[PDB]
Amino acid sequence: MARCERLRGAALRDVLGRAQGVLFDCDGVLWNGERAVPGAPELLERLARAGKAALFVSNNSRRARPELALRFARLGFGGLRAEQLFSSALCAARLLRQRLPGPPDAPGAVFVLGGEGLRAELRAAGLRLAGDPSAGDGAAPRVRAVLVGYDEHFSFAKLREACAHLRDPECLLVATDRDPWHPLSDGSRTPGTGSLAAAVETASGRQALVVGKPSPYMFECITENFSIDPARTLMVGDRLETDILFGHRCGMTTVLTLTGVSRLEEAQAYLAAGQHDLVPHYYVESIADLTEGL
Amino acid sequence: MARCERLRGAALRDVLGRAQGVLFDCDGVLWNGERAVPGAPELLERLARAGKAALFVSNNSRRARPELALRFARLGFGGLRAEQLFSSALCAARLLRQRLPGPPDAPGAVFVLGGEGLRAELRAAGLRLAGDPSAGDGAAPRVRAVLVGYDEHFSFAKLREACAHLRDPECLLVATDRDPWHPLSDGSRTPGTGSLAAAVETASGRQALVVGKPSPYMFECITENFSIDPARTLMVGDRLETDILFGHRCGMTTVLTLTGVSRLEEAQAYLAAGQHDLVPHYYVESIADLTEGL
Ligand SMILES: O=c1cc(-c2ccccc2)oc2c(O)c(O)ccc12
Ligand SMILES: O=c1cc(-c2ccccc2)oc2c(O)c(O)ccc12
Ligand SMILES: [Mg+2]
Ligand SMILES: [Mg+2]
Repeated sequence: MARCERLRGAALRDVLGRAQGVLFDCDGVLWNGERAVPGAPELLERLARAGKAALFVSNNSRRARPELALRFARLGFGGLRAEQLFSSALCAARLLRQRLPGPPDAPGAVFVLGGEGLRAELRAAGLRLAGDPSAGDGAAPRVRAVLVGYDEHFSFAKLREACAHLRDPECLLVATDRDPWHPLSDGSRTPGTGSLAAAVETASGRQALVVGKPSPYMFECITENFSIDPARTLMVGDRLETDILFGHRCGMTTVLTLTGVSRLEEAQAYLAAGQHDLVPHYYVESIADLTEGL
Repeated sequence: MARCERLRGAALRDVLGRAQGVLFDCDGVLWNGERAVPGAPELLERLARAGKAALFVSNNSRRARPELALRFARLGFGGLRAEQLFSSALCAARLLRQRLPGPPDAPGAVFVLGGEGLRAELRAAGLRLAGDPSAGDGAAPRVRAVLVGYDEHFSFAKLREACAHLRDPECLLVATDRDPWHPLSDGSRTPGTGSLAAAVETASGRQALVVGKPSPYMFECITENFSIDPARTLMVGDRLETDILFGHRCGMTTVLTLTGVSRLEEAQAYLAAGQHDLVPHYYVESIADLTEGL
């Protein structure tokens, strides 16, 4: 079982050599804020030269895929295809397209708590949004899902409206992710989707369907058009309760990097408590430590 | 132990006869919205004639005591003294006065998520509020508590500011109550303080000190200036997880009335699960059924 081993030396060469690809979390792993982790671009160049696949998975719903791709480029991660990038905004849009209730001749609408990147992904997946213009008649389409994402304009009034839609038990409640908070450059924090979802769940008495990590649905989304054997995929993340748990639920070897949210002492406390699904198989100080294994 | 018995007949006469007073929840018990429960004013008149004390305890922080007293009068509950009325706004103000950290020569301020009734109670207890004017110097007083109450103007920005104050581990986190939602006249619901507290707790990683029912602190607040033996006090409420649990924690005989939030079938499900602290000793269809026991 996972034992939180510092990955180095021959073990590092063997782990990377057997892996067919690496699935990276983004925030706290490749970068912090607008600062790339030193050595991270060089790791990705060496992985490619070694013929290993690289895929990326983020619970951040700020950027639709085109704006996410440009961010990778800007921070030194060249040569990437947009098809390698998976965010909770993209995967939430796809899940709603796959699962929205209602008849095909009278499609429903999604009431969205979230920002313009998230809304852009929803529309690109064909979803109609509550508040969008009504047809000439004026009869607004029925709301058949509430989607909670990172919403800098969250308000009591929006929370109460979500509850009104959720009075219909057939209306879905979906959340992009459950991350509770995110660190800012000065050591402060900003509230995360999980804090807003907690309010929506508590007021409505409903449990949300979570799209993002640690839900295995995110691995379904990533693998819809790319064949990756989870038994041959390394999952690299900074957050025990999202990235590492995700990896265990999907059957991947997990690596905690220490440049982000979770601390080594937390992983060790989970191991001492026997909570092995929150323990990484391996850790590194930063992902630059992986390059030597190639 | 509590067995959820319908209270009637000789048992009703004995239970009321042995009681020295009755502690009533307000919303869902005395009234629904702006409609008084039929017979409820007459019960309170008969209790007084019988020499039994009546006290009132609400988690609603909309009304400071003067506006709460006028509401009782308007709905037919005459002859009451404001000193009989205890809301989570009043008791939160008193708790903050008793527990606010900081030196006596440089008192702190309270960052409040809540409305004007709540703020009025805080000021009447001597508390200074974040955002109040600064002294001539301009140096704003340090925020030493965050208070979450029912906040119709809750926003992501206010949530993020609360988190900034809570970065100081000595800054208290207090909530007026944890009620998750409240029913409206048309069967919709409005979010409750517990939904907002859930967001604040989740984003900050803190657990709130809850003032209102089911916290026993509310019974400390009620009894500060009135001597009531809990062993001789009947607790009458409509909400299992707040009023009935409160009664059990304080050692009172509990009565569920069915004119409000909780349903008889819920109480029976808790009893079948052995969760006796959420089971009322007795129930009535409405508190008008108690009058015959006098
Ligand atoms: O999902 C989001 C996550 C974050 C985030 C902020 C700091 C560190 C890590 C993640 O910021 C966002 C944001 O600024 C938006 O406008 C919209 C969405 C998000
Ligand atoms: O604490 C409060 C509880 C409620 C409430 C609403 C419906 C049924 C029962 C309780 O409404 C409030 C309100 O409208 C305010 O403006 C301020 C505070 C509250
Ligand atoms: Mg991360
Ligand atoms: Mg009540």
